[PDB]
Amino acid sequence: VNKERTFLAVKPDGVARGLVGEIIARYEKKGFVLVGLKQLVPTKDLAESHYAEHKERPFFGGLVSFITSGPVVAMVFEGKGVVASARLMIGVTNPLASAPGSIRGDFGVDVGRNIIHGSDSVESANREIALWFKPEELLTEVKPNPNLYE
Amino acid sequence: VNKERTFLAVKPDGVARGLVGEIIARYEKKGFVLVGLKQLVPTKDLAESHYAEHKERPFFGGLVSFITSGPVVAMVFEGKGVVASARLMIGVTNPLASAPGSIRGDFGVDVGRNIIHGSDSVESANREIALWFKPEELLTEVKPNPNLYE
Amino acid sequence: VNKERTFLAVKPDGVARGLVGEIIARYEKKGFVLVGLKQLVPTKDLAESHYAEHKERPFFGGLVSFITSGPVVAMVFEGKGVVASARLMIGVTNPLASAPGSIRGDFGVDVGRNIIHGSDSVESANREIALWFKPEELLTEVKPNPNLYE
Amino acid sequence: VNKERTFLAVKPDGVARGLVGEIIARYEKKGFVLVGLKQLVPTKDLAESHYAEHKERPFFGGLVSFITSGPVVAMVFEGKGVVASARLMIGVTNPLASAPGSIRGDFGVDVGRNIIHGSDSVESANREIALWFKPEELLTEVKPNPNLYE
Amino acid sequence: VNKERTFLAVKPDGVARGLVGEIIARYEKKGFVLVGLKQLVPTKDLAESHYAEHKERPFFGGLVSFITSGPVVAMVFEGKGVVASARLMIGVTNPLASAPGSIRGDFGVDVGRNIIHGSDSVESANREIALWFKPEELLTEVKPNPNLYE
Amino acid sequence: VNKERTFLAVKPDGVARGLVGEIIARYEKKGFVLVGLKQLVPTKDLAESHYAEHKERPFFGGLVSFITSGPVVAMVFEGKGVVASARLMIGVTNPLASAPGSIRGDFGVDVGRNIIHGSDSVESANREIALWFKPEELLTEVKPNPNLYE
Repeated sequence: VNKERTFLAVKPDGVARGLVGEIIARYEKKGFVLVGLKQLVPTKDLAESHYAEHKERPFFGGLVSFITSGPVVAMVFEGKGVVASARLMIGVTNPLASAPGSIRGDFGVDVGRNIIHGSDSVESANREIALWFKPEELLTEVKPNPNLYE
Repeated sequence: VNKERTFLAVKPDGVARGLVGEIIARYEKKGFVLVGLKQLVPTKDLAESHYAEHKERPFFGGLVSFITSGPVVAMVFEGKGVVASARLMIGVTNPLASAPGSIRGDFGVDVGRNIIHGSDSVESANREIALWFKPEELLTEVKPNPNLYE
Repeated sequence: VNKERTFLAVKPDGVARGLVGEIIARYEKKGFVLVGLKQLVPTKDLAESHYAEHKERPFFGGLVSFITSGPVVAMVFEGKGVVASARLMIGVTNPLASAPGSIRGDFGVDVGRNIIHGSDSVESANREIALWFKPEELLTEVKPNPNLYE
Repeated sequence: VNKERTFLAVKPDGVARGLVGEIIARYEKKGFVLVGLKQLVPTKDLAESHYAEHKERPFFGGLVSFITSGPVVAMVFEGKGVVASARLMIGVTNPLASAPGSIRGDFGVDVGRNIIHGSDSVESANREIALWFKPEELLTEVKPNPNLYE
Repeated sequence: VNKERTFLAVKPDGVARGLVGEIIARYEKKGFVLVGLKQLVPTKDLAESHYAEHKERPFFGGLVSFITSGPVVAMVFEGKGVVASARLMIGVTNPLASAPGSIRGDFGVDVGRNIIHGSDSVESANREIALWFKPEELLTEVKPNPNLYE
Repeated sequence: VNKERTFLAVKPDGVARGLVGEIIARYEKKGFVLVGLKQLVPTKDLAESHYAEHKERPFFGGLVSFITSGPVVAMVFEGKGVVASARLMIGVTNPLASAPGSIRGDFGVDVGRNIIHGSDSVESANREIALWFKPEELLTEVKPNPNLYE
């Protein structure tokens, strides 16, 4: 249960705006454990797979183009209720409606330039992690601060 | 649309408590662009005009007295949905009910000493900006970070 | 009214995670005044009294054991609406459901390791303060920033 | 003596990089009092006057061009030893040689894009303030935190 | 050796300026362990004893008066080289000459209102701790983060 | 010249203490560009190669053991004078002697647990980058903020 994992990606706008360290620090302070981490420029295929769920929609081409427009920092965090907790820390789709204190609430203004991606569910988290990372790239032995869990 | 503007004023208590830089930084981090900025001690007339909407109420005299009691930092910010977004960043009238993460939620305790003023609408924003600033004092050419807007 | 007081305790996990200064700073920035402060390792009796309200429940033994497992930083803050305001700053019982910007929302993950204690009411605040502090240990003459209250 | 004043200007690169609030906060935290403040796009004449001391040098044309390339946030701070203290807070001409903790040490990399200007002496501070601000724009009645001066 | 201790006191100006949490956080982040902590209003006798080394000097009366003018937060920190390390974190006697990054460099302007006290040596640290704290008030069992010491 | 690169590694203690995001943010704020990034648990061979320069010394076995004791966040930053600048931001070998404002000055206490590694020269930076990263893992097209370089 405390072994739950989520996939987060600091999108090109977030990387370009120098928000990588600020975003990672928020998750480390919360107590989640960094299990995978690497910077990369996504290829079209990985992009199309990541957004496959929208492949029938019109905006799908825009999503693929943007995520491949520059480097992305992909990461996997582990902890209890991480998937839902990470979404709460990010905010809502529209940054302008995101509450102050959340990532998008503090730094974003446009839905199209919303800084970060967080899996919306455990199953999507599982698919995305396996999509973005090779098993060799993920920590197998995870140990959080002992003052974090009862 | 991304040319929307709002008027913000760091009231005398906020200036006296050394919260000017902290408040400006929150808006700059969000991505809004500083279009006008100056410190001044409001005269009675500008004050009465700013709060004209309350001129029939009893507390109106108290509002005018306080805002003229010391320096005020007036500023104009530009961005998409800035008017509503800036209000969300400020919090609610009563600082004690404002959520942690918002300006009044983080620093205020009294309705009467609530640190900052934000226009409540585009039309009030337009009236206030034209009230507090001469056109010469506002940037005509505004350019935000290109990683902010799609 | 502006003489209202609340009891806060940074529990063993919070002390062990180096969150004492971060927690105090949040309350000082808000404008509340530190009226009592000391680090101690609670004895079983003080613990049982603090959680007396749960003495009939099963988890009561767990509460007493944990709070006595290490040092605790007890403090008393004074200000208008401090009791409710301090609870809002802390968040909800479950850290995972606490909103970003609140103490538990920013730093906690487990109900059992939720970092801090805040009185839930004026009467409980009164009982706890008198329980944890000798009158000699509390400031009698309190003076907040004059820019805080109208 | 505690009435000493200095002129600071957040140059175009600093304004464009969203460092205005961060810079003001550093001076407010230190205890200096904001006496003048306004955003403006310097004209060529004000620029040439500001850098008149270099009018015989080759790089002088570059200085004038850059400072007039965009908005600048000009400010005047008051306090004991403000002139030398503000320079120490800024760092050295070359940002790369500026120590971590100073403005240029924390945020700059190029001598040509060094973020901020601080008067190098009382006499230059006097000339610059009178150059950049009309007397009407400066606070006459200055009152710092009483816990700042003995 | 890693059991070395120092005495720190947040003086009345520091407490009044809301700098208590900020100061404690700096020491916790560094890795030092809080061993004693309490707020108090020093009596004349404790004051005269604390500054006994200056009892023959003229300014001695001023030191005693100020430290007894309001609450003080006394604390004892433990760690390797804590005594010298804590002084380096504080800065020099004159806040204006203290480097940015240090406590006095970041927040002070006057020698007379220099925010904090740090023992200048192990022997003075020993005398001050035994002067300000009863043994019952100090942690006997100290355990720092295991990732701090080799 | 503005294409200079350095290799930084957040060692196991730094990763375990949740300092990864804090360290990256310091470099991003400075203006350096993240060119490579990944978390890994170094193997003995990579370790021995990284510290090959000390292979004749006694402490060499201790260095290899520690760096392989847990995950490490390796990164490559690009910018003008990055190699020397990054060392200045880190501090000196002994954290206790590192000045407040630097990474080791703010967070470390023991030479053996000094949080981070920074190449000491361009040639060592070149050897380390080629040692720790495959060319495919480094950005070829680097573009910093245009407000950073003249």
